[PDB]
Amino acid sequence: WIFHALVFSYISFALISDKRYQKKEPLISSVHTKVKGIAEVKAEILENGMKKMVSGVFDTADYTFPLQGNSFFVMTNFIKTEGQQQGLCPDFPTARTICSSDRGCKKGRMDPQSKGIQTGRCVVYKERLKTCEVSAWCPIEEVKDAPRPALLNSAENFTVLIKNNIDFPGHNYTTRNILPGVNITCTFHKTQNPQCPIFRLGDIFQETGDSFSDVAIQGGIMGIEIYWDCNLDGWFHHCRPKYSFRRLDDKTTSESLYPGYNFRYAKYYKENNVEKRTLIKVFGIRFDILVFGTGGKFNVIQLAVYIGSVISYFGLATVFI
Amino acid sequence: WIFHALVFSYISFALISDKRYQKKEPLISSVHTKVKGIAEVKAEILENGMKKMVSGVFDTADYTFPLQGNSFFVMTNFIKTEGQQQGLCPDFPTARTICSSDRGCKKGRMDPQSKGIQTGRCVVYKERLKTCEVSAWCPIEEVKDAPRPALLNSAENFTVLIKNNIDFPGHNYTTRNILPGVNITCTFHKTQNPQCPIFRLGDIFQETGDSFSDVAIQGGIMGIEIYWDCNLDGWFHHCRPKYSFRRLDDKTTSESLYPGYNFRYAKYYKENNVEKRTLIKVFGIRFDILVFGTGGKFNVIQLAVYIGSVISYFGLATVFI
Amino acid sequence: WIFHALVFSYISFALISDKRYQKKEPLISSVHTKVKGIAEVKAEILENGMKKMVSGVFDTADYTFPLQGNSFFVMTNFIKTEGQQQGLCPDFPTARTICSSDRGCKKGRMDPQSKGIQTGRCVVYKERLKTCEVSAWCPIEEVKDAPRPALLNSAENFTVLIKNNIDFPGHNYTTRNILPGVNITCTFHKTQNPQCPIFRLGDIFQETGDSFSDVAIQGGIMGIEIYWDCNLDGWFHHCRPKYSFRRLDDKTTSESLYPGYNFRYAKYYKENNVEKRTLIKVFGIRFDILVFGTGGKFNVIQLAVYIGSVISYFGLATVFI
Ligand SMILES: O=C(C[C@]12C[C@H]3C[C@H](C[C@H](C3)C1)C2)Nc1cccc2nc(NCCNCCO)ccc12
Ligand SMILES: O=C(C[C@]12C[C@H]3C[C@H](C[C@H](C3)C1)C2)Nc1cccc2nc(NCCNCCO)ccc12
Ligand SMILES: O=C(C[C@]12C[C@H]3C[C@H](C[C@H](C3)C1)C2)Nc1cccc2nc(NCCNCCO)ccc12
Ligand SMILES: *[C@@H]1O[C@H](CO)[C@@H](O[C@@H]2O[C@H](CO)[C@@H](O)[C@H](O)[C@H]2NC(C)=O)[C@H](O)[C@H]1NC(C)=O
Ligand SMILES: *[C@@H]1O[C@H](CO)[C@@H](O[C@@H]2O[C@H](CO)[C@@H](O)[C@H](O)[C@H]2NC(C)=O)[C@H](O)[C@H]1NC(C)=O
Ligand SMILES: *[C@@H]1O[C@H](CO)[C@@H](O[C@@H]2O[C@H](CO)[C@@H](O)[C@H](O)[C@H]2NC(C)=O)[C@H](O)[C@H]1NC(C)=O
Ligand SMILES: *[C@@H]1O[C@H](CO)[C@@H](O)[C@H](O)[C@H]1NC(C)=O
Ligand SMILES: *[C@@H]1O[C@H](CO)[C@@H](O)[C@H](O)[C@H]1NC(C)=O
Ligand SMILES: *[C@@H]1O[C@H](CO)[C@@H](O)[C@H](O)[C@H]1NC(C)=O
Ligand SMILES: *[C@@H]1O[C@H](CO)[C@@H](O)[C@H](O)[C@H]1NC(C)=O
Ligand SMILES: *[C@@H]1O[C@H](CO)[C@@H](O)[C@H](O)[C@H]1NC(C)=O
Ligand SMILES: *[C@@H]1O[C@H](CO)[C@@H](O)[C@H](O)[C@H]1NC(C)=O
Repeated sequence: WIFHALVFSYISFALISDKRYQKKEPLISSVHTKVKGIAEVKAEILENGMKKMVSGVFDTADYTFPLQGNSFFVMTNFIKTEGQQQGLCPDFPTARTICSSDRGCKKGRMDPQSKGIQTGRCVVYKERLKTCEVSAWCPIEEVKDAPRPALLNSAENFTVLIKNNIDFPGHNYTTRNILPGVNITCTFHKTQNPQCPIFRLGDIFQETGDSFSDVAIQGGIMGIEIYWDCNLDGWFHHCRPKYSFRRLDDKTTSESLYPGYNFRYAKYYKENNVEKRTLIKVFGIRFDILVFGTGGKFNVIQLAVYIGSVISYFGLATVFI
Repeated sequence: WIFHALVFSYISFALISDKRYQKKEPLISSVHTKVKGIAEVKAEILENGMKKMVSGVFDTADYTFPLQGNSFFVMTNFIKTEGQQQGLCPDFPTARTICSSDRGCKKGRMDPQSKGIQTGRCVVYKERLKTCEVSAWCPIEEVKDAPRPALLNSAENFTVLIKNNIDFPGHNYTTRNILPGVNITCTFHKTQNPQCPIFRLGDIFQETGDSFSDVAIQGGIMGIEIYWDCNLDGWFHHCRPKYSFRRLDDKTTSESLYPGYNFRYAKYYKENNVEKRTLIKVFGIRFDILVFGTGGKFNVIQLAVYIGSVISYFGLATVFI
Repeated sequence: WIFHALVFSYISFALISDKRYQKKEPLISSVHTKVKGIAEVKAEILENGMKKMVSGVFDTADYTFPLQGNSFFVMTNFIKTEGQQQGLCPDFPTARTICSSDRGCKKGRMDPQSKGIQTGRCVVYKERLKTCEVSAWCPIEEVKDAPRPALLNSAENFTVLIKNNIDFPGHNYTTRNILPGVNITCTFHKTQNPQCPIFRLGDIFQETGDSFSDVAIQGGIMGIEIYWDCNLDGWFHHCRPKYSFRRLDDKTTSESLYPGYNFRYAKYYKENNVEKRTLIKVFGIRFDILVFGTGGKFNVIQLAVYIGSVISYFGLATVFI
C-alpha cells in the first residue's frame, strides 16, 4: 500500500537527515590563545582612611598569564596591601571581631572570615573601638569593596586570539580552527565574521547580555563555546566551528558563597633582615574555552543495523493495516 | 502464547529501566573552588646539621593558588634551601657521588640524581669525606626526608568549597551544583549532607581510607568525583550530583618512580650585585576534580529503533516454540 | 540456502570483530609527569648593540613548572629586558613607529604592536632616527629574533616521566599506565619499549618528523597521545596504552598569527624607592597530554539489540533470493 512506501520513506528520511548512516567520533582539542591590548590606569584608592594615587600602565605581563587547562584569566581590578610581616595585631573590625573585654576573645580561636589565630586578648584598633588580637601577617587587609571604578576597566577593549586544533583519531582527520589563507585582520561578529577568531571581550559580554564593567569590579567566570558539526563524507562535506557565548559564574551575590572571581597572591621580600610579604587581592574575569564536536563518516555496518531495525517495522506496518 | 507477552514485557522492561527511550548527551562542566582555613606552624628543622626554628602562620596565599585545569593544590610540607648562587661546589654525598680520587670523577658528566655538571675533580665535602665537584647553583640542597611531622599537618582541617556548572547543549539545559536557596552552612557527609559542597580534606581522606598525615608528609594526588545521572523528561525528572572519593596517586614508594607529589619552586634575588636564588622543594596534595554526567530526554527516533530490534525478536520467539 | 548461513556468519562476524556484544565506556584520566635533566648555557647575546655574556646552569626549577590541566611546559629559549620602570620613552623603531615630525604622532594612540600609549610627540631614539613617544614601562624591549642558537638547546636530551591513571566508572575498573614490577630504567622506543613511560624529547620530535632545535628557537606546542583499547571480558582481555606523537602547533610563520610559543613574564622589584620591573620573554615547547580510551565488557542487552537488527536481515535475505 501507500502507507508502506511512506514508512520506508520516513525511515530513510530519518536516516539521511538525522545522519544515521554516519559513524560519529568524539572531538579532541588543544587550545592556544594570545591576548593583546594594554590599559592605562589613573585612580584614587583609599588605604586606611588615606587617599593614595594608583597610576601607571598595564601591559600583557602585568595583567595576564598564558592559559593552562583550556582557560586564561585577565585581571580587571585589584586591592593591594603592602608591608605585612609575621606578628601580633588586632583583627580588622567586623561584626564578628569586635570585643568589649578580654572575656569576649578566646585564645587559639579560628574564624572563617578571619585570617589569623586569636590570642584571647581584647585590644584597641582605632580610637576606642576594640577588636580581638590575633597572630598572623600584620597589618590585616581591609574589608573593603573593590574600587567603584574597576581599575582595569579598559578590559572590554582587549583582544583575544584563539587557536584551536581538532583531531579525530578513528577517521585520522586533523584540522584547525583557522583555515589557511584567511584575512586575519577582523573582529569577530555573530554575522559579519562568524569564523573570525579575533574576539573583543566587551562584544563577548554583550552577547551574553551582561555588562562588562559590573563583572570587572568583583570578577566573574565567562565561557567561550566552540561547536564542530563535522561531516567526513564528501557527498555533503562540512567542518567548521560555531562560536557561542555563555556566562558561567553563578552571580549569587551572597557573602557566604564567595561571589565573583578573586584570589590572594603573595609576594615575599626581606627588609632589615625581617621576613616580609606584600599581599594582593586579585579580581578579574576567567575565560574557559569549551570545545566540543562530532565527526560523522559513512559506515556500512551502521547502515546494516539501521535497515535492521527498519525492515521489521516495514512489515509490521503491513500487519497493522 | 504467554512467553510472548513475557518477551514483549521483558523488552519493554529493559526499555523503561535501562532508559532505552531516552537520548543521552554528554555533560560539560566548569569548576570554581575556593579554599578556606589557615595553619599555624611551630617546628624545628635541621639544616646542615644545625637546628633551625620554622615558625609562623600560613594563610590562603601562603599555601595555595587558584585552580586551573580543574585541579587545585595545597602545600602540606616543604623544604627550603636559601642563598644559592651560580658556582662550583662538591655534590651532596650519595651512593653515586662519593669519590676516592680525581679518577673517580668524570668532567662534564651528568647524573639523573645530581643537579649539576661535574668538573672531574674529587674534593672534600665534610671532614675527610670526598664527593665529586660540580658546576651548579651552590650549595646543593640536602638529600633529606620531608620533616617527620608535616609542617602544615593542620591541612586536614581545611575547607574546600566546590562550585560546578553543568550544561547539555543538545537539550539546551543548564544547571549548577548548588541549587538556589540551600543552607550553605554545612559540612559534607556521605549521608547527612550528600549535596553539601563544603568538604573537609580529612573527611575526604577518611572516605578513601588513607591517612591524611602520611600523604601530607611527602605529597600525593587525591581526586574528587562528581556524578550526574540526569533525566530531562518530566515524567521522572531528577538531576543532582553524587560525590565520590578516590585516591589517585600510585603509592609505589620506590626512589626510581619519584613517589608522592613534590616540585621545585625557584625565587630569584640579587645580593652585592650577584645573581642569587632561593630554592624551595614543595610537598603537598593535588586535588583533581573529575565531573561526568549523562543527560537523558525522551526521543521518538530511539523508540522507533528500539521497537525495531524488538519486533523481530517478538516473532522469532513464536518461531522458536 | 547457503547465502543464509553466510548472512548469519557475516552478521555474527561483525559482532565478534567489531565488538558489538560489548558495552563501551569512556575513559577517565589524571596525569602526573616529572621532568628530569639539566642544561648548561654559555652564549653571547647582543643587548642594545652591546655584547653580553649569558652563562650558567639551568635545573628543574629554572626552566619548568609542574603540569596543570594535563599539560607541562619547558622553556627552551628566552630574551631578558631588565630595569624597566614607569615612564615616558620613545617607542622601539619599527615600520609603524618612525616619525618625521610631531604631526606623525597622535596623542593617546594605541597600536597592537606597541606596548605603550603615545603622547603625540616625535623624539629621537638613536642618532637622527626618530620614533613616537609613549607612556609605558621603559625602556621598551627590543624587537629582536630569539637567539640563533636556542639558549636551552640541550632540551632534546631531557627526560619526561608520565604517570597516567585510568578508571572506568560503569564497570568499576581502575588501572594505571605503569603496571607493577616493570623495569623502570628504559627509554621509550616505538618498538623496543612501547610501554616504557620514560620519554626523550628529541625522540618525540623525531617521531613527528620535526627538528627539535628549530621549534626550540621560537617555541611550539607538541602533543603526546595515549590510547587505551581495553577489553574487560576475560575471554580476550587486554588493556594497555599505545603512545603516539603529533605536532600540534600551526607553524604559520606569519607575524600576524603570533607563531610559536612565547609569553611575557614579569618580575617586580624596588630600587631607590622606585617601582621597577624586569620583563622576560619566554620561548619554549608546551607538551599537551591527551588520553583517550574505550572500555568494552560483554553486555546481554546489547547482544539482544544486535541480533534484533540481525534477524530481520536474516529473513529478508530469504525474501530476496
Ligand atoms: O601582579 C601583577 C601580575 C599578575 C597579574 C594577574 C594575576 C597574577 C598572575 C598574572 C595575572 C600576573 C599577578 N600586576 C599588578 C597587580 C597590582 C598592581 C600592579 N601595579 C603595577 N604598577 C603600577 C605602579 N604605579 C606607579 C606609577 O607611578 C604593575 C603591575 C601590578
Ligand atoms: O612559597 C609559598 C607560596 C606558594 C605555596 C604553594 C606552592 C607555590 C605556589 C603557591 C602554593 C604559593 C608557592 N609559601 C611558603 C613556602 C615555604 C615557607 C614559607 N614561609 C613563610 N613564612 C614563615 C617565616 N617564619 C618566620 C616567622 O618568625 C611563608 C610562606 C612560605
Ligand atoms: O625565569 C625562570 C623560571 C621559569 C622558567 C619557565 C617559565 C617561567 C615559569 C617556570 C618555567 C619558571 C619562569 N628561569 C630563567 C629565565 C631567564 C634567565 C635565567 N637565568 C638564570 N641564571 C643565569 C645567570 N647567569 C649568570 C651566571 O654567571 C636562571 C634562571 C633564568
Ligand atoms: C574602549 O575604546 C573606545 C574607543 O576606542 C572608547 O570609546 C571612546 O571614548 C572616548 C572617551 O573616553 C571618546 O573620546 C571616543 O570618541 C570613544 N570612541 C568610540 C568609538 O566610542 C572606550 O571608552 C574604551 N573603553 C574604556 C573602558 O575606556
Ligand atoms: C583539627 O581540629 C581539631 C578540632 O578543631 C583538632 O582536635 C583538637 O585537638 C586539640 C589538641 O591539639 C584538643 O584540645 C581538642 O579537644 C581537639 N578537638 C576535637 C574536636 O577533637 C585537631 O588536632 C586539628 N588537627 C590538627 C592536625 O591539628
Ligand atoms: C645530547 O647528548 C648527546 C650525548 O649525550 C650529545 O651528543 C654528544 O655531543 C658531544 C659534543 O657536543 C660529543 O662529544 C659526543 O660524542 C656526543 N654523543 C653522542 C652519543 O652522540 C648531544 O650534543 C646533546 N645535545 C645537545 C643539544 O647538546
Ligand atoms: C592519515 O592519513 C594520511 C593521508 O595522507 C596518511 O599519510 C597517514 O599515514 C594516515 N595516518 C594513519 C595513522 O594511518
Ligand atoms: C582584510 O580586510 C580588510 C577590510 O575588512 C582590508 O582592509 C584588508 O586589506 C584585508 N587584508 C588583506 C590581506 O587583504
Ligand atoms: C534555551 O531555552 C530557553 C528557555 O527559556 C530559551 O530562552 C533559549 O532561547 C534556548 N536557547 C536556544 C539556543 O534555543
Ligand atoms: C543551617 O543549618 C544550621 C543547622 O545545621 C542552622 O544552625 C542554621 O541556622 C541554618 N541556616 C539558616 C540560614 O537557616
Ligand atoms: C569495585 O570492585 C571491587 C572489587 O574488589 C570492590 O571491592 C568494590 O567495592 C567495587 N566498588 C563498587 C563501587 O562497587
Ligand atoms: C633493566 O634493564 C637493563 C637493561 O636494559 C638492566 O641493565 C637493568 O639491570 C634492569 N633492571 C633491573 C632492576 O633488572
